Amino acid sequence: SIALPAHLRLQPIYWSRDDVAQWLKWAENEFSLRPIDSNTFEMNGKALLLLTKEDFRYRSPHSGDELYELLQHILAQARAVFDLYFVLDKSGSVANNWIEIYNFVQQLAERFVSPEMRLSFIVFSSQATIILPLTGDRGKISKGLEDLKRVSPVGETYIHEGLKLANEQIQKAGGLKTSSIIIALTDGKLDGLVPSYAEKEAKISRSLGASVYAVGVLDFEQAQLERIADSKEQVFPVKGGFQALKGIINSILAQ
Ligand SMILES: [Mg+2]
Ligand SMILES: [Mg+2]
Repeated sequence: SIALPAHLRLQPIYWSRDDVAQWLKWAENEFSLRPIDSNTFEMNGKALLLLTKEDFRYRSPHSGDELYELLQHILAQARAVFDLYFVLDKSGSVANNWIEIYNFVQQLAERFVSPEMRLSFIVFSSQATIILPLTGDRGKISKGLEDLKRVSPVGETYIHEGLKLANEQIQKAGGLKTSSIIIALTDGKLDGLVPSYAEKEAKISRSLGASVYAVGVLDFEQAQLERIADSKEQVFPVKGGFQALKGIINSILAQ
């Protein structure tokens, strides 16, 4: 699950011949492929995009099709370098404080909407729902915010179901050149065996290379959020949470 090198976080069209060779090495290790010569693709990225899938299969009978499809997924992420997932609590306990949550997500979304950022809105209570599938399209983001404002909080606090939806997206569309951060807004008041499920799911987030941040609403349980987020420093209240994250994002945006 090693991330793509920084040189290779750029669009393939800007890749150098050295980059293409480095890309082939990374894949060999990432996908346990039959090793190939560094001179299998003796060209730059622009040239690589002109090859057909047949050309990939001819140059690498054992890995060509897989390499071609790996490249298609990279091209699909386009300029995305940072995937941001909002896991929002919509349990009964926040029915009278949802606008605060919405405003928080709204401010961050309007702040960093750009070609390099893709957004996903997830809400959770007794069930979890994807309000906005991961997208950097500003129109879809604007519609997703409208849907988010219309949410009526009801139900229990099953945050592990919310974290899963993000993990799922990260597994399918969220690797390669994109860094994934998950922002979970909740009071962290869990019942029964939910605390274990939530920490287990959060560990799967970190195993996918995702950094988990916990923004606490209401009288939030500090201890619980510290076990969900990566660290105590990644757990901060809503007040001043906009300023905090703005920086974390801006720093990651530096690539
Ligand atoms: Mg709750
Ligand atoms: Mg609050």
